[PDB]
Amino acid sequence: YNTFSLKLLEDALYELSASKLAMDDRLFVIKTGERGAIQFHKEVLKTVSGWTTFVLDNNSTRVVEKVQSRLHSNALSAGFQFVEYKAPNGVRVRLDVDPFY
Amino acid sequence: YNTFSLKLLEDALYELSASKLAMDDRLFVIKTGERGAIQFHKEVLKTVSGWTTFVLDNNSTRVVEKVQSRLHSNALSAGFQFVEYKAPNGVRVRLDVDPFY
Amino acid sequence: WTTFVLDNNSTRVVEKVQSRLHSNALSAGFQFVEYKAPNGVRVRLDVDPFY
Amino acid sequence: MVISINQVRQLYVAKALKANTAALTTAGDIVPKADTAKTTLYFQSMSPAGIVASDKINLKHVLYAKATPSEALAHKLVRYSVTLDADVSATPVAGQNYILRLAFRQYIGLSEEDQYFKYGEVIARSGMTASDFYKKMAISLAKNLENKTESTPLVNIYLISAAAASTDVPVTSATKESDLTATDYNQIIIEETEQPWVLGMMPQAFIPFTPQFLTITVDGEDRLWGVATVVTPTKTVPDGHLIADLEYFCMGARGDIYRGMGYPNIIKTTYLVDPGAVYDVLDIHYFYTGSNESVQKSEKTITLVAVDDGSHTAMNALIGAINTASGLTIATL
Amino acid sequence: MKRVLNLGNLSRIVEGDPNEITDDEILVIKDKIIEGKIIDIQKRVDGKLVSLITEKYT
Amino acid sequence: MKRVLNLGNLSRIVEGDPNEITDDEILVIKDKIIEGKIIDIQKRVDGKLVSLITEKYT
Repeated sequence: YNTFSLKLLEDALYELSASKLAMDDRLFVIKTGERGAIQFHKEVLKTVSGWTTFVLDNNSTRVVEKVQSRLHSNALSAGFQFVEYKAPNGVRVRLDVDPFY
Repeated sequence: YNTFSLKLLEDALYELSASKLAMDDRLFVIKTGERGAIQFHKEVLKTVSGWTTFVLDNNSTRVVEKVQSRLHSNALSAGFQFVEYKAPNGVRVRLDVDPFY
Repeated sequence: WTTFVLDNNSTRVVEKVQSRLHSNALSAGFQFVEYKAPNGVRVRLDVDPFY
Repeated sequence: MVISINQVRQLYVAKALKANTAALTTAGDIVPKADTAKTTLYFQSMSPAGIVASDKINLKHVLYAKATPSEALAHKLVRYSVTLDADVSATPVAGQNYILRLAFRQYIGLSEEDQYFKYGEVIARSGMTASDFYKKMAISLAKNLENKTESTPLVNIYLISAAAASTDVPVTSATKESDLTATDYNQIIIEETEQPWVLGMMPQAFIPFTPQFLTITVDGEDRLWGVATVVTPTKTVPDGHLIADLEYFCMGARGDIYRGMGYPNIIKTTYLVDPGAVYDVLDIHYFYTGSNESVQKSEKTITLVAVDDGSHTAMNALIGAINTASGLTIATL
Repeated sequence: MKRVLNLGNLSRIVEGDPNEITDDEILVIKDKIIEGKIIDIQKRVDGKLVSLITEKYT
Repeated sequence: MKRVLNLGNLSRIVEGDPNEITDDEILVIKDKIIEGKIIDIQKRVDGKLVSLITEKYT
C-alpha cells in the first residue's frame, strides 16, 4: 500500500476470515511499530467520527479525566488512543507494538 | 428485492402477524448469510438514525469501550453490530446465519 | 473533538455546593493541567514562580 | 495429468510417415496397416527400442474417429477490462480511496473454497484525471500481482491508450509513472497468466479471478466506481504441455506403470513429445465384442498426435493414409 | 415536530475554519454585517463546500 | 473551529409546522424537489417567523 485506510484492512481481514476462519476464531493480533499504531488510531478515529447515530459521552470513554493539581480544584486531563476495532462477524483487531519494527 | 428496506419487511411481518399470529409467537427468525447480517446491521442502523427524538449514548450501547494496553492509559476499542429488531406488538426479528448460505 | 461529547457528569466543571441562598447551589470552573498523547507521551505541568 | 478412460486409452506419436513397415528407421515413424479387405486396422510404430504395433481395430466396431486441431486445445486466457463507472462519476472523486479487489478462486488447493484476494488502492486527488488514475491503479496492482516475491504468477495487467485502442501497455512492478507517458488511457486490462507445469507432477492448470470493487461516497452515498467487463482474449497457452502429460500418462498402459517408484530400481521410458511444440490430435473410439455370449463391449481408444506446421500437414497426410487404407472418412482439418 | 436530525449529527454543527471541517461536520457562518443573521450553511460534498440552502431566483 | 451552540439550544432545531414553532427552538424547512438541500432556516421574533439566512440576489 501507499495510502492506508481502515476500509482496506477491514475488507482484507474479513474476506480472509469468511473464506478461511470461523466467527469465533477471527481475532487478529497485528504486530507493527508505534508509527503504525498511530496510523491505526488516526484511521479508527476518522471512522468513528462518522458515527453520528451515537453520541460518545466522556463518562464511558473518559477521554477527559479528573486529576489532582494545586492550580485548581477541578483539574482535567485530556487524551485517548484507539488500539482495537471490531468489524462485524467476529472480526477483531488487536495490536502488539514491537520495537524491532 | 434490489435494495433491502427494513420498512418493507417490518410492515410485511406485522401485517402477517396481525392477520395470522398471536401477540406472542411472533418471533421471526431469519436464515441468511454473513453479508445479509451486514445488510441487516446497516438498515437497523439507518432507522435508529431517524429516531431524532431518542439519543443513543455509549454508556448503554458500549460501541466504544475501554481496553487495557501499554501505549495509552485511556486506550479505546470500537465497533458494534445490529443483530435484532423489535417491532410493534411483539414482532421480533432474529437472525440465524447459516454457512450453507 | 466533535466526535466525543463532554458531559459534566464526568468532569464536574459545574459542581454542587452547600450554600445558604438555595438548595441547588452551583459552582463552575475547570482547568486543563495535563495532556495524554499517543504512545505514553504524557505531559505533566509544573508552575514555578521563578518563571 | 490423470484423466478418465473408457476402459483404456493409448497414444502414438506420428513424427513421420513411411508408407512401409520396412521404412521404419527412427523413433516416431508410424504406418497405418489395413488389409485390402478392410476388416482390421493397426499402426506399426517405431519405438526407442524397436518396432511395435497397436491393437487391431475392427472397422465394423469403430464408434467415432475425429481429428482435433492445435487451436482447439489452446486455452484462451480470460482478460477483463475494468474502467470506472461514468454513471457514478466519469472522473475520480477528489478525496476518495479506490480499493480494487481481485478475489482468486482456485488458489493452491483444488476447491473453489481455496480463495485468495489481492488489492489495488488509489486515493484520488483534486485535479486528478482518469488516465492518471488508471496509471496509478495499474501500478498498484503491479506491485501486488506482478511482484517478484509472489509464490506463483497470478495475473498480467496492461494499459490501453485511446489512440492505440488495441495495443496493450505492460505494467510491471518495475514500471513507474515516468515510463507511462500518455494521457488517453481508457481502461485497465487484467489477464489470466499461465501457471507452471511439470511432466507427471504438475498438470497444466489455471487460477481464475473476478475483480470486485469497494464502495466510495460520491455525494453522500456509498457507491461502486468500477465496471468489470470480459473482452475477447488475445493470448493462448499452446498444446505442447497437455500432449506431453497425455503421453506421460497413456504410455503406462502400453508399459511401465511404476514411472519412478523404486528410484534406483526402475525402468525409464523415453518419450517423443517435446512440450515446446504444438500437436494436432486424432482420436479413434472402437470396441471388441465376443462370441455367442461375450457381447459386452470393450470400448477402446487409440490417439495419434502430429506436430502442426501451421496448416495441418502431418495430420492431413496421416488422415489421407488412414482413409485410403481403411475406407474411413476422418474430415481433414 | 421531530428534530430535523439526531444530536450526534447536530453536535457536529460548528463555527470556524472552512478548511478544517471534516465531511462529518456542518459549517455555519455568522453574517458580519448584520448581528444575528446567517450568510451560509455548508457541508463537504466531495472535498468541496456547498450550500445546503437552495438557491433562489426571480 | 468550535461548536456553534450548546447542545441544549441545538436539540431545539426541529422539523414541523410553521404555526407550532415558538421561540427557544429553530425551524428547518426541508426541500422536496431536491433531496438533501434546505429551503430556509427560521426563527420567531415577535409572533412572526422570520428567516436567519440573508436574501442574496444577482
